[PDB]
Amino acid sequence: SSSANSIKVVARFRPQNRVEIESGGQPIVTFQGPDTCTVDSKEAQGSFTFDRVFDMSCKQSDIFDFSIKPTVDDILNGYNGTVFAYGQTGAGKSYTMMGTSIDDPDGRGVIPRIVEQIFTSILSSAANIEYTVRVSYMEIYMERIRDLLAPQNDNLPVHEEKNRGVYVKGLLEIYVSSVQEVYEVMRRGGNARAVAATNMNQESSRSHSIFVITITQKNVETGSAKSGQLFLVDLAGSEKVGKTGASGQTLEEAKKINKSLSALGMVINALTDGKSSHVPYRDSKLTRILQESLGGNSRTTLIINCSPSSYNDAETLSTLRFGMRAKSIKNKAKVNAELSPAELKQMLAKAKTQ
Ligand SMILES: Nc1ncnc2c1ncn2[C@@H]1O[C@H](COP(=O)(O)OP(=O)(O)O)[C@@H](O)[C@H]1O
Ligand SMILES: [Mg+2]
Repeated sequence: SSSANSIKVVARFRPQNRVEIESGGQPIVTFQGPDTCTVDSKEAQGSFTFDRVFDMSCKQSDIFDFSIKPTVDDILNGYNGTVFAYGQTGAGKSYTMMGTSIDDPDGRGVIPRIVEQIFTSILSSAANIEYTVRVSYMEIYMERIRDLLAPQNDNLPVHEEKNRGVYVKGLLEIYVSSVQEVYEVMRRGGNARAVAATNMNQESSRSHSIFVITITQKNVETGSAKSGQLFLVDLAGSEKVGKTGASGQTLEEAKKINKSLSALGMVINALTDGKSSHVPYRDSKLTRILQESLGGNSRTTLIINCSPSSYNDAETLSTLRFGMRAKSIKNKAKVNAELSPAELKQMLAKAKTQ
């Protein structure tokens, strides 16, 4: 499947919230198939079809079992991937990625469920396959990278080499040998995020959070070893900045519009246009770090979080369309994992009989 490596887009509608409900908000979204929805409102109207659409009744386990679980199998097999949670503030990005509390069984989101599955597979693997797992947790705000596991470092640099790709130099990576150790890592990172949001004059809705899991596996009988990494991204709010509606700071720092949550849109536009191979990954550190996830070597899933309320019809339409544009993007289908071959040949040479 060299072309079936398209970006998966799933839409998730949460129930209306208090402000919508008590402001005269009404449902404007109807569901057709398990992959289609229809909006009918003053500033909406339209029919959209994605790889999957979850209605207001769908629970956390549904999200995971119907569109995320397959991703864990990919990383466990040496493939790289990324899962994005996109949408306006209050749409359900964090709830979907981390959940209300990772300690509330029903309310826990994608990430903790991914970790459980990873350790469950590892533990049931043949003694012949030895695994290693390590995590990183960072936050990007105003184009500055903060290590949520080593908070003092709040301006980490981004580096890049031909023989390695893009990485954050100095980012702490912690080996974890159990579901419990990783869970505490998630709690620590959450704590660090609240600290920044509370004491650093930083808008929590305008920062991106990235959880990185890297799994290495070695077949001790063949001496062959490979790895796969998964980036779990909770993006900043996608609503229009307008520098007029939330008490804007200095008009300069209002470079918010230029930020990654804009660089992401420009990157998506360029890829869907396809007339130029010069995609603007550099417009932001987010898009540089995740450049392979957009048009490169990666199994990518985009979760667009939407409100089903007429109160937020305009933003929900903007989000759906964005999701529609990302849908037509095809990712690079090269470099599998273990030798079998994982395809039909995978030996790009030329001839060289000698
Ligand atoms: N699908 C859902 N079901 C029930 N409550 C939800 C759901 N999705 C989101 N919420 C609630 O949404 C409110 C704000 O959502 P949040 O996930 O913080 O989203 P965002 O990060 O996109 O701002 C929270 O109090 C959250 O628990
Ligand atoms: Mg959030």
